[PDB]
Amino acid sequence: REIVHIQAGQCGNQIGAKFWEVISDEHGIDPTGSYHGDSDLQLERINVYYNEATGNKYVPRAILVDLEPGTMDSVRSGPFGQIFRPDNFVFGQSGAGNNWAKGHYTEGAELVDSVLDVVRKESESCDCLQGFQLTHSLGGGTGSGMGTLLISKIREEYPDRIMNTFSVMPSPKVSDTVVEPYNATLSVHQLVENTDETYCIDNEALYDICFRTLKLTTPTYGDLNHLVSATMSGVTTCLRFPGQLNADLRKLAVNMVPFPRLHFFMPGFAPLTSRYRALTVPELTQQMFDSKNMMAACDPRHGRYLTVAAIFRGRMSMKEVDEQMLNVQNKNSSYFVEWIPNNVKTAVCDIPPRGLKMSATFIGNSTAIQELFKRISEQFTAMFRRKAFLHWYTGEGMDEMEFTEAESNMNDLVSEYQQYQDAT
Amino acid sequence: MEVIELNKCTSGQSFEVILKPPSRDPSLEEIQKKLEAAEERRKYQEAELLKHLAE
Amino acid sequence: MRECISIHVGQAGVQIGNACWELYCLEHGIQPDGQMPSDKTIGGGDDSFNTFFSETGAGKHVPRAVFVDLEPTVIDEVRTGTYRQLFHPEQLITGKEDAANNYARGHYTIGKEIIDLVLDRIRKLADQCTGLQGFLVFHSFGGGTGSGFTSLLMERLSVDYGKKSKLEFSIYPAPQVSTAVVEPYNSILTTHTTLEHSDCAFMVDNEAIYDICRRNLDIERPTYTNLNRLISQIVSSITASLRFDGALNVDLTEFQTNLVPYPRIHFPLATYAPVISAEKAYHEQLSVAEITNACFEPANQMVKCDPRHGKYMACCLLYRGDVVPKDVNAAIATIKTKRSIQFVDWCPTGFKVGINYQPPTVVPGGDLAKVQRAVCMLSNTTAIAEAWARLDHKFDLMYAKRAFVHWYVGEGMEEGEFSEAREDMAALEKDYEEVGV
Amino acid sequence: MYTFVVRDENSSVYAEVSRLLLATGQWKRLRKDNPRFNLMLGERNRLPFGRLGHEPGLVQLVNYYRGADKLCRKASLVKLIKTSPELSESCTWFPESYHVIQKYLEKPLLLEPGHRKFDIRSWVLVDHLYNIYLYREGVLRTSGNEMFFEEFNQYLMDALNTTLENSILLQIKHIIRSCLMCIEPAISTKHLHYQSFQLFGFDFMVDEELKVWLIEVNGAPACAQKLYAELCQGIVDVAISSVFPLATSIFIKLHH
Ligand SMILES: Nc1nc2c(ncn2[C@@H]2O[C@H](COP(=O)(O)OP(=O)(O)OP(=O)(O)O)[C@@H](O)[C@H]2O)c(=O)[nH]1
Ligand SMILES: Nc1nc2c(ncn2[C@@H]2O[C@H](COP(=O)(O)OP(=O)(O)O)[C@@H](O)[C@H]2O)c(=O)[nH]1
Ligand SMILES: CCNc1nc(N2CC(=O)Nc3cc(OC)ccc32)c2ncccc2n1
Ligand SMILES: [Ca+2]
Ligand SMILES: [Ca+2]
Ligand SMILES: [Cl-]
Ligand SMILES: [Mg+2]
Ligand SMILES: [Mg+2]
Repeated sequence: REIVHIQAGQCGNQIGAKFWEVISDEHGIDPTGSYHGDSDLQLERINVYYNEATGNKYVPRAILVDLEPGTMDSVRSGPFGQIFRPDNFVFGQSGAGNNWAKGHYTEGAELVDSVLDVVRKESESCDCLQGFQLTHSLGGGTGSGMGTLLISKIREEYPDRIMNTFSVMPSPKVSDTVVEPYNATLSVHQLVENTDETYCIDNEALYDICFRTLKLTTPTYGDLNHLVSATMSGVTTCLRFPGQLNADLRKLAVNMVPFPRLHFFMPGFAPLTSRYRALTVPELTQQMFDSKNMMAACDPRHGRYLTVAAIFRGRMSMKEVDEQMLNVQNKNSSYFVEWIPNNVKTAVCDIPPRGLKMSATFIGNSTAIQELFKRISEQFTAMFRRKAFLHWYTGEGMDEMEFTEAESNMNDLVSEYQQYQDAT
Repeated sequence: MEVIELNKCTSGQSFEVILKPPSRDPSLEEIQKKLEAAEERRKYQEAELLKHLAE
Repeated sequence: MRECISIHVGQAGVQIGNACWELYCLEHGIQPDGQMPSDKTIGGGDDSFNTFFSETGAGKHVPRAVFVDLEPTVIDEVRTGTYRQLFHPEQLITGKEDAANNYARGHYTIGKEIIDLVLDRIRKLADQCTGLQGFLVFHSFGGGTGSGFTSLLMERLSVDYGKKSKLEFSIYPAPQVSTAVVEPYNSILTTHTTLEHSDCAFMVDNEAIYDICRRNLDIERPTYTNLNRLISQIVSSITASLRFDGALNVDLTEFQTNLVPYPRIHFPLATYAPVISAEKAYHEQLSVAEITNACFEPANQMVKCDPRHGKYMACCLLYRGDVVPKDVNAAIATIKTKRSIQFVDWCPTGFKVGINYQPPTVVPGGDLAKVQRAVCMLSNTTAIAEAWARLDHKFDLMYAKRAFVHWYVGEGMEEGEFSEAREDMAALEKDYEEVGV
Repeated sequence: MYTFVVRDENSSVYAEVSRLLLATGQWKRLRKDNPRFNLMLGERNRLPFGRLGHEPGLVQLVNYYRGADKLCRKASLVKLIKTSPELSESCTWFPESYHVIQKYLEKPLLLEPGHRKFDIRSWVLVDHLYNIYLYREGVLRTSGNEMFFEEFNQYLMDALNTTLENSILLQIKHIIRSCLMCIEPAISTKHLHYQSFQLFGFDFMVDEELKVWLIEVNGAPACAQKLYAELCQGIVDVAISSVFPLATSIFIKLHH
């Protein structure tokens, strides 16, 4: 059951490229594509993300997309840039200028049919396609606008397969343009309708974690991506490795998503580490639920968990793992909804991620995620009330009503997340 | 307690013990009908999706 | 020899099927290559073990079984396991993508694509049966294949074999080992659909078996391999009557007339004993009186409940080992004085007993010790209605918010099938209560 | 911390128990429908025994015994006395019975001055191990309007030349022991997946020869205001903290 990975934009290609470096080391695949690993567990489910080739080399099932040539050339100049299939690089020269409309409607429309042809060639090779996986940012132009366009057109050609996105939210603490709230609100409208599961990687949370936890006074984008590639490795563990839970994308969606629009997950990771003591299983569990380890700047105590999926990696007593997981639920049973019985599911994998010998990754569908959508909705309205910077979008053919429709669809999403926070 | 109907075999014995005494098939059509009514409802809501995507 | 077809649906069914047929091969002296030296009848016979095994001209004994999973990963390890030579490749059936823990996906969407394939390969087995008794079906309540595809299969087995009787072995969902959050949905749906198509259904609560392995075998974190090899011991003693010479439960029809007076109330509670650890160096051999006493302790049942606050409709005791009749009648005498055993008024208070002299067989190197006598009590008590009440309450907590319903209607199901199946269970709970109060 | 829920707010006894438990700083109260509790102070009618003991990693204790109804509804009680072999003809302490129809005590003991009739209520507690605990404090509902055991004892000494223990309490400890041992196999939770305790109210009347008779048993008793504080702490100490320990004996253990 194969997965097709697509990375769009500067952020999508950068977090996407680090993701492939991280998992290629875990599966013992070198930049040349050949295998040099001790365990055959590393090769068992490698077909999920890699394609076997002549000479028994493995090529990632990845499509790299951008409207600027620069980021793609840097990935090719990167350490693992040789591993990516050269045809799977799809790029243009115009750029999108941090303008959702240029990526979704004008500049992006020309390149989209080219990307879909690469998708199709990878899809036809697949014996059984689980679905697709997209890394992008919600605040730019290419990943935000053309990324949501591709999702709309992948759903048309493959209506039955699963669409999963890692979406990076904008924050004034790490910002590129003042129109990031415009791009984010417009994209969220799309993700609500056309994805099954979305991991909300909040740049505000990544900055704070680097700042106040890791004590990095001014973080680089690489500093934030180190947190992202850890989380992205942690949440795909049950897809890449044989374990007690042999999982796929659809079963995750079926169990994590009680209502179709409430599919925005809070990622969490422990231990948080900067770019020798190992954590005891009780420490992993306490930190994993700690708000200070969430990849979205939301207070989980301001909401209630609808569903929770947690992964533990390393060699540890599975008995102590479930004694500790049961302990948190029994000790904080207020923060889990009583109308979804047994809404916390734990999995254990023996292979830890490189560098750490014990690790815990957290996937939460918490109603506290609406703090993130309120924040982006507050920034959006402050501008849109006065129609500021709107001419950059109406000059590309959009109408003010399309902004009104996205604003209110997202404000509906927040009220829906609040409905269940209070239901009994 | 009475013991009733002791049957012996080479493999084992069987008996009964009493302490106290007392005091429309759904047709292949019907299942195939509902099996297809569900597939028509499926493809209805897919059509609605492909038309929402055409607009 | 009236023959019996086994069908294993979904992961739970296939791996439990693995446990039993492995055990069956040990109990009958059949090697993993299908050869049976005890069998001098080469290529045929009306023996009692031929109710479960067919014979080739090459002297191979092959299970009258079929394995069905909408995903290949679990049946593939049967195809490459120690007993790969045992099965013909055709009786192992697999699809491409599974039911994603979705009843409707397994019933309607993915079920309709494969239903005709397995019914064909079932009828290949039935054409080799001079006098087919019926079917033994193994599945989970919570799995999308185990719930959805089974209930479609049970529907179409009633049409194609309306005279033959269908027995069910079902894994009731337990959160300590459950894989899905919607398992109460699947359970209520498959039970409603299968109710009038199953003649007898033995439920096995994963939580009961889990805590037996923890308490008695001293395993801190039991696996499915532990649970299944325990489960198969119960399954083996229930089916032992059909594979060996007996007078009690020799045909599948007897399971109904002995245990099920009311067609809907066809869920007997099973209780097994002793469960002894193999690591225990020297185990006191438990008397007949002690292992018959244990059958009334809730801690040894396949479903956690209290028979003291229900009423019995029937009761079988199947002894395997060194058991003499007057040994059990003395044990029945002493325990009737010291325990609360209220049969319903319109039924006689008593027990049907079968003894098979061959002691229980265990898996070599397993964690179950070999004992010299063991007992399994099938009892149709109304106290099992508690297990329904628990499952229904969970169903009611989710369905009030309509949580996860969209995954089901998205597969073509109708929202009303939920409340239809739920008030069938609301009727099943009151039918139990009227009998037991 | 341990967790508990309260599903019978009209309970004056266990309301005070809830107060003391919260005051420990080691117990915290959950919402009624929250399943992840240690201790349930459940309802009187249709208490869902069938759903207790099924939450992993939680030791669950409830303040009622399933099957105790067989002793607390007077219809069931008379059926239990006549049919039970452990009692039956041997009862010289249950008035002849067939609400329901019972004989009347022609000859009650009359407290004087004032020719006063009375009944005695003692409170019994049965923990998760079926140890039987008789509260040393009882009370006579005389015809406030309540006489306690210190006064009644001194009355017995100065009026009839005997003590409360010898004249009456011996028979009471025998009756309490006799009924509760009878239904012990039917209601014990010693090897169940959940555990039970329960507070009982036995009511007795004494005839003019100092012979004690059992009027009725109540499965949800109230206490006298003077005694609420001492008994409720003993419930917590002997029945609740025995199962969930924290970081004189007001009871008399009835032996069996
Ligand atoms: N005793 C026992 N229970 C099992 C086993 N495997 C799965 N289960 C239980 O079965 C339930 C899940 O159903 P599965 O059988 O795994 O699902 P399935 O029938 O394959 O259906 P899908 O995977 O959704 O297509 C859970 O309650 C598990 O606890 C097993 O090998 N032994
Ligand atoms: N975490 C992270 N965020 C990024 C990175 N690059 C850009 N961003 C954020 O993404 C948004 C800009 O989107 P970008 O990818 O640069 O524009 P695009 O190429 O047109 O999609 C801004 O909010 C940035 O803060 C990165 O490498 N890591
Ligand atoms: C995308 C990787 N896939 C996956 N999927 C999981 N699943 C699928 C499943 O079968 N059950 C399940 C039940 C849940 O209930 C609240 C939650 C999640 C799941 C899962 N769970 C725990 C850790 C990691 C996991 N990774
Ligand atoms: Ca083209
Ligand atoms: Ca033969
Ligand atoms: Cl035992
Ligand atoms: Mg840029
Ligand atoms: Mg399965």
